[PDB]
Amino acid sequence: KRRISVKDIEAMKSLVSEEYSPWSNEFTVSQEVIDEFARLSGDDYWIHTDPVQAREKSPFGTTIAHGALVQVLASQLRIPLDYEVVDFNNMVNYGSDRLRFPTPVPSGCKIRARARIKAVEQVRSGVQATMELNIHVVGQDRPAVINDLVILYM
Amino acid sequence: KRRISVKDIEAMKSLVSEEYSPWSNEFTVSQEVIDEFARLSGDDYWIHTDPVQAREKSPFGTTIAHGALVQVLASQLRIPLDYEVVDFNNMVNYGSDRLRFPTPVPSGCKIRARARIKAVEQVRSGVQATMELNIHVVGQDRPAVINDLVILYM
Ligand SMILES: [Cl-]
Ligand SMILES: [Cl-]
Repeated sequence: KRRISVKDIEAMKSLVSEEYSPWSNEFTVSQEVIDEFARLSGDDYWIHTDPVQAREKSPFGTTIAHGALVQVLASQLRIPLDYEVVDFNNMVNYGSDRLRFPTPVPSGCKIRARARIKAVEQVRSGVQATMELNIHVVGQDRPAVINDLVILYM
Repeated sequence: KRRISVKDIEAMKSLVSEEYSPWSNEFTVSQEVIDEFARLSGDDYWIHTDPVQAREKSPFGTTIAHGALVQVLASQLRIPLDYEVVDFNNMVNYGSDRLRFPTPVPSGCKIRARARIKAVEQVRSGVQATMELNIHVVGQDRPAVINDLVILYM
């Protein structure tokens, strides 16, 4: 893989690109996953946890996954990148600059994700790289979760 | 508890405050909780899951919780508000405009949260309010999670 040093600022900035990575592997968001997240988080809203009622009453025709559940299931998905950042002492998940849930993930559907570097800035503590992560229902062109992840290189 | 009508934008805008609500109840972020989130999300980084290696090699001297784990545990924390928004048909968790993890939650520590309304805007769909949510280790003045929630009253 191409190697980019966090010390070579102008090289880090070249990674800013509008084209997304290839797709990642696929993960099934089962009702069992949804129910476990509901108990772990405390969010047991019926549109996520009540299949019988959601079939009859939900705008979506079935239960759907929590937005924040799909967000954290990104760690099940390996995004293939053709490059590798090096020459940092440490790498940190600094949070996010944007979280959106444009479309729902129906219970039982698979998700996959792709990404691109949306911005690169030098901060006091190092280099902040913003990676736009899009998580989709497999076969759905509109994202279900958008996450402008902020990575801090130190 | 006062009632603010989503049809009265001057009354909605008057919720904007630099001061936070009272504290919520407390919740224990045990190693068992951290381990389960590791399995559910797929994030098994040793700083969260490996006490022994953490004791000797972790910059924190022990395991800590995933930032996104503390984030989703907000649904365990009931924030007492002195008001209630009404006169809407639907409320939507539209996402977030800022997520940060300023300080870590050591395994076995308790957390609690408070919040304030950061901004209120009229939108085509209805009224957008940004609520700053702060989740802390009980007794720590620095937040462990900052989450600027975006709420859409339709
Ligand atoms: Cl590239
Ligand atoms: Cl920042």
